[PDB]
Amino acid sequence: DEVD
Amino acid sequence: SGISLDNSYKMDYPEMGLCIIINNKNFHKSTGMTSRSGTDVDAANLRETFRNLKYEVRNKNDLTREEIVELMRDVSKEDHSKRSSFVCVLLSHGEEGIIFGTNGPVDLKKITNFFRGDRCRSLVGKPKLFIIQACRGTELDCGIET
Amino acid sequence: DDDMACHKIPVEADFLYAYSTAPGYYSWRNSKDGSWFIQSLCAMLKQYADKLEFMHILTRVNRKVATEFESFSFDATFHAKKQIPCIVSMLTKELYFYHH
Repeated sequence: DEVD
Repeated sequence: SGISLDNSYKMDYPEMGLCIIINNKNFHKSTGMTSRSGTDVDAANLRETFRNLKYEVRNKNDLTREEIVELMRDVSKEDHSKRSSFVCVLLSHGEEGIIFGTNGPVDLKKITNFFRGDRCRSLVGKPKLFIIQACRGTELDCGIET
Repeated sequence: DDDMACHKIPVEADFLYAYSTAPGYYSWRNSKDGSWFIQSLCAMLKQYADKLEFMHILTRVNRKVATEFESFSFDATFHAKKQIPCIVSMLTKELYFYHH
């Protein structure tokens, strides 16, 4: 999980 | 004929319409923006999904801010008279009101303004759908137990 | 009064913006499975596009993202976080992807  | 109702968009034009997918994965090193790993999974899923809905899908990868604006301008100037609708999907970095080209930002209003009723006559009265996968800021939602 | 009002429509009418996240918020992507929102959107379109009006499909997407996803991170700042998408509709009619 990563934010963008 | 009998009694008529006009509650739904006419979706039986000869074509459903275009589905433009802009998939920005790799960004110019000078921007300081990270690679968006997993976005190719999204673009492929969207391509297949809208293909099954009978949209004319166009996938574009790693567009600069200038290329995004030129693409949108050109698409808005096509003749959409035989098309029921228009779909644009944006997959990129973002902030509130902003989507990133590979070399810098584009205001979302600049993109959507090309399709305003007074600027794209062949889409007047037709649904114009913008699907935006991008951050809108830096807040995090901690949730609550249910 | 102006019965000729119906001769014009607003230039901003008939747009729908399906945002992955609420105003002000990060949007979550998974490097293996794709973004939470697009995963959920494609799943609901495949299941319901021959059955439901578009706003009701997007409401199912809202529920799927809100209930089935929670972040996992080694960084406490980014761990155990949630997301709700945001439907912004200027549409003037119901939208079905199928026709009779």
